[PDB]
Amino acid sequence: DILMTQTPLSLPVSLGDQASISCRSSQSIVHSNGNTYLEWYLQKPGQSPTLLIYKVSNRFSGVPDRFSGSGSGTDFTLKISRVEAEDLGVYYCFQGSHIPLTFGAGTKLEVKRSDAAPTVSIFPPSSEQLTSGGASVVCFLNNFYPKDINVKWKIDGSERQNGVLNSWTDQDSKDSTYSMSSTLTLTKDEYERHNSYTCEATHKTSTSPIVKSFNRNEC
Amino acid sequence: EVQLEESGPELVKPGASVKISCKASGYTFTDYYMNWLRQKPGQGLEWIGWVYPGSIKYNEKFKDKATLTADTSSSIVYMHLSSLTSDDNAVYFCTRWTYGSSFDYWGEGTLLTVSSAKTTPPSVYPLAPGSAAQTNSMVTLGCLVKGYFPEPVTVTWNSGSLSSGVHTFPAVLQSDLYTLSSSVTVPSSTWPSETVTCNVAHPASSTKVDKKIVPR
Repeated sequence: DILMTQTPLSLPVSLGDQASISCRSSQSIVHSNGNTYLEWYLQKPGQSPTLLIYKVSNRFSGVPDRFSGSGSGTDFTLKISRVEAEDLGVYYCFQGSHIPLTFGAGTKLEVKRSDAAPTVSIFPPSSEQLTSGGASVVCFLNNFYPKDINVKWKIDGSERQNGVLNSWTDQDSKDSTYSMSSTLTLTKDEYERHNSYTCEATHKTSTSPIVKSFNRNEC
Repeated sequence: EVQLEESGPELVKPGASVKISCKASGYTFTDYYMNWLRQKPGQGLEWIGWVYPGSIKYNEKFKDKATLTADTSSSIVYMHLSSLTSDDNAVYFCTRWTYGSSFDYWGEGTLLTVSSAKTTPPSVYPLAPGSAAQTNSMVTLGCLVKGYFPEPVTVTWNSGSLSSGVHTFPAVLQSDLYTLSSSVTVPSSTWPSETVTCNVAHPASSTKVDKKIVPR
């Protein structure tokens, strides 16, 4: 199959400035007829993809002239001369020269903003949950930027990976930050066999992880 | 009005098969191929195959999973997906294509969820700080909404009054059931002096839970 590699996978942009997204194919997508059936689609959350550009550089009807495509052979670019709010979404390049038809993995256009360290909160299990025999320890890592973050749970100083579930918000429309929840779920019995619970967040905004913890035998 | 109208969302049990339709209107049905595409959540589009009368092509990856049929009389095509698993949880799109053109019109997508879960209301657990968080300008509270099915759940705080500082996280699957959390950050002034409650509604079970967040 022709693998379609898009770069970057996430492209922070400021409104009004230009954005370029690259799509490279693992082989030439010049068809035998000499056309290059490289297309770009934009998908907004919850909506069908929309055709932007076909045959490398042609705008589909209704696509404003701020979108242009270029490239040849295996290297293709979609350029947006002036990003507008409505352009935020996921862009996919697509090749229709070869079967199977293949798409790139998508480049999400996101809003750039200043870096923001996460506000990290850790929560011991509620007493209610403990009564049910479960113990979820929750760590919120709120309002950070950029989106790349690594969370690590430590229980009595040892990394714990099983039972961890993370969820990430999309970029906040108000402040362009991201938030994440990380929940470590244990049985009440396992929970009660450990003392210290630590949510550790590594984010570009500090050189050292942000550490929140609590001791079960404290309050 | 060219339109591709797909069938509605499906919740089916593992092992079951589902038949999703894509009805075409406003153009000459036999002038276009219908292509089907999968998009798993948070991932890209994958081509499944096309269906056209006398020409059905599958992506090798889907050859054993999908069967495409076309009913030209009614200008509808179908994708049958068999022996479903949660790996098949996806939105499926149809789109049309013809020579010299591209995927210009698309169906709205059909979401498939494969689960053996029964409708289960959420357990809602208040998340109050362990009380070293009793010092900053802002306090963050949360509600853990655990063990529900199906989606969605709606979370509000103080019945929508607290709109600012709220983060409701996408649900994740944890033993066939969804878990979601929501956080709200409020001024230390306002909690615990004022009540804060997360209001969780789960329409599928007609259940609402209003959990007051009280200090531990």
